[PDB]
Amino acid sequence: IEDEGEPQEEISKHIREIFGYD
Amino acid sequence: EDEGEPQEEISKHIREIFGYDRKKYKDESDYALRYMESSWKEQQKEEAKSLRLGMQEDLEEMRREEEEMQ
Amino acid sequence: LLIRKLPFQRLVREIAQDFKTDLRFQSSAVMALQEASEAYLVGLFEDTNLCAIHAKRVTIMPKDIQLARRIRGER
Amino acid sequence: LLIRKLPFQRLVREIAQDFKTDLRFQSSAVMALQEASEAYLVGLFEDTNLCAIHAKRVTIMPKDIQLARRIRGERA
Amino acid sequence: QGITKPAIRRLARRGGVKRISGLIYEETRGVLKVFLENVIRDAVTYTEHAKRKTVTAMDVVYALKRQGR
Amino acid sequence: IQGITKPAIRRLARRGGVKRISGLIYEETRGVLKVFLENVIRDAVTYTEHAKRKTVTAMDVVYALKRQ
Repeated sequence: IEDEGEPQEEISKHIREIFGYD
Repeated sequence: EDEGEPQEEISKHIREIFGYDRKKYKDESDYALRYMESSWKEQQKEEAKSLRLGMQEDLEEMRREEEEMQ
Repeated sequence: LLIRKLPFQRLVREIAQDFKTDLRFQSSAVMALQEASEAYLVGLFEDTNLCAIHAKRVTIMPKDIQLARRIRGER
Repeated sequence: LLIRKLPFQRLVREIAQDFKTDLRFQSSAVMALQEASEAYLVGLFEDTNLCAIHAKRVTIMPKDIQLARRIRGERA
Repeated sequence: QGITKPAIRRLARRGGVKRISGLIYEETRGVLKVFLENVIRDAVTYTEHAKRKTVTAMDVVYALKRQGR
Repeated sequence: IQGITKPAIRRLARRGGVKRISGLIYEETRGVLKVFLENVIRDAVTYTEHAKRKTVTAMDVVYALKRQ
């Protein structure tokens, strides 16, 4: 299956998400 | 040496979660029964003022800005 | 205490059945929900009214409730 | 990021020193800190501003901030 | 409908409000519905994931651990 | 100390949507920014002392964040 994707190595995207942020 | 009294502790906790209180519960006049809703003219006069004030507030601040700039 | 116990339960039963098919709930459990729901709306109005007055107003409106919620995070 | 990197590190450092005296921080751990602080402050300002709006105003006052904090749960 | 109109008044005056618009009554109901939706849903999950027969106070009380206010 | 420059603030505020700023927002924003850190590290440390670890990783911040 080609149904698993691939990364970028940034964890910050989670913090952006903890508060909601563009 | 160490002790308490009542037996309904699963509720008096729930209230504690939200900060609810026993105290203002004996003075229950009917105000709430009947004097508590506002005439649609009254609501619209209130926004009228809410509005006026907001703008004045905004402007005095801009003026303040001038003073601060110099 | 301050909602009538009856129609509240009617509201409770309904929402369980509205998704969980024939899930049962205890008595002392709804006497906990109501006691909570009451206590909350109160909490909420405390805040609703803050925005009321924040706006330089008196009579509270939906805008006031809704904002209050939007700040707390809620749908 | 949007706060300057150096002047942020120093602040974290002063507080960190305060509790505890022995104290050491990882490099990405401080990075993570900054990226939070901004996210939060933007989070905060969007709320703050919409209490400015609620007041039918444009300029934001501390009173707006303060409200947005009381309503969430932030002390003081 | 969902709740006793005058109840939501008394609930408000406890909140400390002295004046409301007619529009409030509906809005309040809505807000409760979704409150209730949210908590009972989470009370259920407390009773299932403890294999327990069906819901009780402490399911609720646990489900309420979601609130500073 | 408080080297959180005023135009740093404006960048964020505006990122928030803010369109005009009272002059006192600076001191205020500063005050809160401190408090946020003051007790997000306070609570991160504790996630690192409780692994008897030397220094604090990002990961233990993310943990101290989620409490907030």
